[PDB]
Amino acid sequence: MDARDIIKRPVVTEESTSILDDKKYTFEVDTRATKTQVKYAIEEIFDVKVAKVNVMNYKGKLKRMGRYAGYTNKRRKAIVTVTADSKEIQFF
Amino acid sequence: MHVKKGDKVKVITGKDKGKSGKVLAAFPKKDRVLIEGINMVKKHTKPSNINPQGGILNVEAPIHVSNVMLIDPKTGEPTRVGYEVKGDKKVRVAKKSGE
Amino acid sequence: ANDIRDLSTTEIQDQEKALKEELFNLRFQLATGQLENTARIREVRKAIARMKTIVREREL
Amino acid sequence: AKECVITGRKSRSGNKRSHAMNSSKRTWKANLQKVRILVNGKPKKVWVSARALKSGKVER
RNA sequence: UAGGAAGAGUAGUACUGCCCGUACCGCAAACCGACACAGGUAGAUGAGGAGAGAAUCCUAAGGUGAGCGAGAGAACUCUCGU
RNA sequence: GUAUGAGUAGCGAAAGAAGGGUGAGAAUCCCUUCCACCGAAUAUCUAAGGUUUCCUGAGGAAGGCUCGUCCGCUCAGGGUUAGUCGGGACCUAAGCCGAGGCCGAUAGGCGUAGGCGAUGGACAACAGGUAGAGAUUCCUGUACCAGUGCUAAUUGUUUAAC
RNA sequence: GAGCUGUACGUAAGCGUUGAUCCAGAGAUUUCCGAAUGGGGGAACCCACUAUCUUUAGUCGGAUAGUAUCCUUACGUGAAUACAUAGCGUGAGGAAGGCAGACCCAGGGAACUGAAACAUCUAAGUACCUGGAGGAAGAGAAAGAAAAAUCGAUUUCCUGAGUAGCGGCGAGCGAAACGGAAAGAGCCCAAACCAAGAAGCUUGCUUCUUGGGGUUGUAGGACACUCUAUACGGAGUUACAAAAGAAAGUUAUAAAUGAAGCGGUCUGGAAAGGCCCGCCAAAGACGGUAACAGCCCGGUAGUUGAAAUGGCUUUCCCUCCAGAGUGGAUCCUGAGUACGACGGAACACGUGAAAUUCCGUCGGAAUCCGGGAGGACCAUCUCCCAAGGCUAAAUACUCCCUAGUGACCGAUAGUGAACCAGUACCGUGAGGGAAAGGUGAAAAGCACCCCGGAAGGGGAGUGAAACAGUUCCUGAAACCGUGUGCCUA
Ligand SMILES: [Mg+2]
Ligand SMILES: [Mg+2]
Ligand SMILES: [Mg+2]
Ligand SMILES: [Mg+2]
Ligand SMILES: [Mg+2]
Ligand SMILES: [Mg+2]
Ligand SMILES: [Mg+2]
Ligand SMILES: [Mg+2]
Ligand SMILES: [Mg+2]
Ligand SMILES: [Mg+2]
Ligand SMILES: [Mg+2]
Ligand SMILES: [Mg+2]
Ligand SMILES: [Mg+2]
Ligand SMILES: [Mg+2]
Ligand SMILES: [Mg+2]
Ligand SMILES: [Mg+2]
Ligand SMILES: [Mg+2]
Ligand SMILES: [Mg+2]
Ligand SMILES: [Mg+2]
Ligand SMILES: [Mg+2]
Ligand SMILES: [Mg+2]
Ligand SMILES: [Mg+2]
Ligand SMILES: [Mg+2]
Ligand SMILES: [Mg+2]
Ligand SMILES: [Mg+2]
Ligand SMILES: [Mg+2]
Ligand SMILES: [Mg+2]
Ligand SMILES: [Mg+2]
Ligand SMILES: [Mg+2]
Ligand SMILES: [Mg+2]
Ligand SMILES: [Mg+2]
Ligand SMILES: [Mg+2]
Ligand SMILES: [Mg+2]
Ligand SMILES: [Mg+2]
Ligand SMILES: [Mg+2]
Ligand SMILES: [Mg+2]
Ligand SMILES: [Mg+2]
Ligand SMILES: [Mg+2]
Ligand SMILES: [Mg+2]
Ligand SMILES: [Mg+2]
Ligand SMILES: [Mg+2]
Ligand SMILES: [Mg+2]
Ligand SMILES: [Mg+2]
Ligand SMILES: [Mg+2]
Ligand SMILES: [Mg+2]
Ligand SMILES: [Mg+2]
Ligand SMILES: [Mg+2]
Ligand SMILES: [Mg+2]
Ligand SMILES: [Mg+2]
Ligand SMILES: [Mg+2]
Ligand SMILES: [Mg+2]
Ligand SMILES: [Mg+2]
Ligand SMILES: [Mg+2]
Ligand SMILES: [Mg+2]
Ligand SMILES: [Mg+2]
Ligand SMILES: [Mg+2]
Ligand SMILES: [Mg+2]
Repeated sequence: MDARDIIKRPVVTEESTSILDDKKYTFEVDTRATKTQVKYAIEEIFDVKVAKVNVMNYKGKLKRMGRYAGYTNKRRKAIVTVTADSKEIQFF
Repeated sequence: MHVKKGDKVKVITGKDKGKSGKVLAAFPKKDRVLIEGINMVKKHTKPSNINPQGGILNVEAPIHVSNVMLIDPKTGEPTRVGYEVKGDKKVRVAKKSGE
Repeated sequence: ANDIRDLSTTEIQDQEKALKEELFNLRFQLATGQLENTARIREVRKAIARMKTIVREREL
Repeated sequence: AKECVITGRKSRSGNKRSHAMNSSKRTWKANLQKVRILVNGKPKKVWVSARALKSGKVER
């Protein structure tokens, strides 16, 4: 389902960059995409060969700015590891 | 607003009454006009990226539109303004039969 | 907007696909931190919306 | 549903006076009997009051 | 058994396997008691000496020194010992 | 809103001491040594419940019955990885809903087929590593369960393998 | 017609006279839940089946469309059971839910309270629950009102009148007609009779359908004849039959134009104020602008304007149409109903001398030489034709939109809520439910120096004012302090 709309954006942080050399790439995906839609979307976009996908769901944190208490957005994070014989992704 | 950016202006009332200047900006959302050399203020600004030395800054402040009359382009007097259809667009015509 | 209506309703979808790739690249660069012209995102989104609306009007 | 299918008699409400006129609520019910008649084109068991069977009907 | 039947298992290889929970407290300062409250909270494991024992005293692995103090050592009140 | 009682009652079971450090400031924060308490628990897991309280870098107005350089407090960034663990795509108990149906001023009550519903039944993974935060999930080594295609022989074809 | 990317400062990056932002009409898109409708469910979640297409070497995956239940109606199948019915399947129409805490019609229906106690009575057919609607609803074209004479459908208002009456004749309840007004409007069926079909063949008949006729009380109609008209004329989607299409005008939803003082001078931080002079006015409404403005600004009176969509009014188009007289021999004019007994209710009317209307249960007429009513009932007279249906206006209310008004409030007032209010907080839940407005004309919101870790101060500066410094106009009393004139062991 229009692969570019179920892969949102890369996750850039120390935790992600540390594993980035293990051929593991961290992405933001839709809250409805499944483990296999993500795999086929990645293979369609970046032209790689995916080996595994792991997903996890994050709640929304509770912030405030004085009298205005609300919730941050809801996240679904996917770690994609590619096979040994496949070109990498940049992020940079 | 009867005054737009780039026009010439004679101030009518206020502490700076009786002088002239050129409009530098207009704020139609709140009926304000900024005219060069009129209503100067002294801002006590801390040093920052803009104006690294800080210090007192001497800059203009907006004034109300009603305190402003548009000077007659040909003769040089403040005048009320009227609209006429010249060609296919509305132009501004003074009360001395001008533009 | 009127530059679209003379296209033969088949290259318009090619334009939509190219725009989608460009938009994905723009979000990618913004998330990484290499995007300086952030004003292009809104423009690309509105162009996609324009093309989709014209196509839908084409079929009534 | 407990009503005659020909006329439409059903239960109604009223008072139950006594000597000394102490009022109290009660109800009057129709003399509905369950009989078999041709309702539309077929035989069927329905509620029919004894007054609708007084003269002229299908069965019972 | 009734039924379905021209494909079937065998061996070797490579590949496929979805959604939800997963942090932290959990005899507790994070749960139920308005409180950083001497109360209440299901289950699994639960060592050594002496011992019948999960009693009792002292300890192991492990965990704690309790979110007001110091100094005097009166009456009286409370908990203890002759 | 502000007094009096009044700088009064209280500060919620318990053993701490000294030497270094940090800092504007230390009985109260960090480190070391000695001492002491629990030990069928005041130890280790794990359900319910809570819902970010978890980790890191800064902070000291308010909260903490004192102090605070500290914190379950304030600010900003992070952190939860499953074919095999617990639950669905498996099953049913009490109970609940219930096409037609029976009953009833209206509203509705009861109930058959059928279906939901664990606190129970069935079902394939183990041992180590992980110096900021996850581990039967990630990584290493060795496995198992269901299925699919590709090769190579075998067999069977409507008295009919399977 | 020159700025714009909301509140919201801000930085960043951009777009605009090739006409952006903005305003109005018409379109397109419209995740998930919710009647929720493919099955399930603890709300926004889980799991599918059937066809087509799609990617992979294949499993795995994706897109599109359909799939709830009931009522009505067609077609096909089809049990005990032989024909057949029930049941089953497919197709086509309709419903379901909400709410404006208002108004109104129906089903069911209290108690506290008053009677100085209480039971008949009152409160009261009120509160409330349920159903059905409509922009209004209900009622409505005499089986009427009334009396020496007449009126001519209904509804609402003023009087009648706190009258006549009802009433443990207690507390209390309490009409209607005439009279005066607002508004006005009348119609369609059933039955005799005629024409066609099929059927029970109750068998030379009847009995259903269709069309025509005809609807009234001086009785009318069917039936017979004298007349005319088959569009000459008439009517219509608000009743009287029903569905569309154009032209014109007006109006509602954006807007355009629009007169006359920079007049002089004084105080002032600033003039709209004081004094001395001018002008406009179909415009001296309102608001803003550095203090009080007809002549500074948005505007006001007046005159204009609508591409698009909706409302309204005419006209065309379209559609549909028989109405008079005379005899009335013979036939028709709403049946298990009208009434009556028993038990209740509604009528102002509590069973009473109780007429009138309605419900439950029994009995049960006449039908034009007929029937009802005129407050028991009989006779005479007068008025009127029930047991079928429809109908605008005058009337009630306001969740809303536009334009205004007030001897209405002014932050403990006025809505609970002038501010992120049905929020925070409280409760398992239904539910209860706050506090909180004001710097300044303009942020010009205190550069710089000094004490301090900071907060906070003292200068300096801005400002008319800083004793206006972010609860910031004014700043009372309680309450807490510092200094001192007189007195006090
Ligand atoms: Mg998971
Ligand atoms: Mg009563
Ligand atoms: Mg623990
Ligand atoms: Mg507590
Ligand atoms: Mg404590
Ligand atoms: Mg405790
Ligand atoms: Mg022993
Ligand atoms: Mg022991
Ligand atoms: Mg130890
Ligand atoms: Mg201590
Ligand atoms: Mg005392
Ligand atoms: Mg004490
Ligand atoms: Mg303590
Ligand atoms: Mg120490
Ligand atoms: Mg011990
Ligand atoms: Mg013990
Ligand atoms: Mg939990
Ligand atoms: Mg809690
Ligand atoms: Mg927190
Ligand atoms: Mg911590
Ligand atoms: Mg502190
Ligand atoms: Mg403290
Ligand atoms: Mg914290
Ligand atoms: Mg594994
Ligand atoms: Mg599992
Ligand atoms: Mg399981
Ligand atoms: Mg049912
Ligand atoms: Mg049931
Ligand atoms: Mg069952
Ligand atoms: Mg189950
Ligand atoms: Mg279980
Ligand atoms: Mg298992
Ligand atoms: Mg941990
Ligand atoms: Mg492990
Ligand atoms: Mg409805
Ligand atoms: Mg009583
Ligand atoms: Mg009583
Ligand atoms: Mg209702
Ligand atoms: Mg009506
Ligand atoms: Mg009454
Ligand atoms: Mg003017
Ligand atoms: Mg003057
Ligand atoms: Mg003033
Ligand atoms: Mg009676
Ligand atoms: Mg009766
Ligand atoms: Mg009579
Ligand atoms: Mg009378
Ligand atoms: Mg009489
Ligand atoms: Mg009616
Ligand atoms: Mg006030
Ligand atoms: Mg108030
Ligand atoms: Mg709560
Ligand atoms: Mg102000
Ligand atoms: Mg300071
Ligand atoms: Mg003052
Ligand atoms: Mg003021
Ligand atoms: Mg005072």
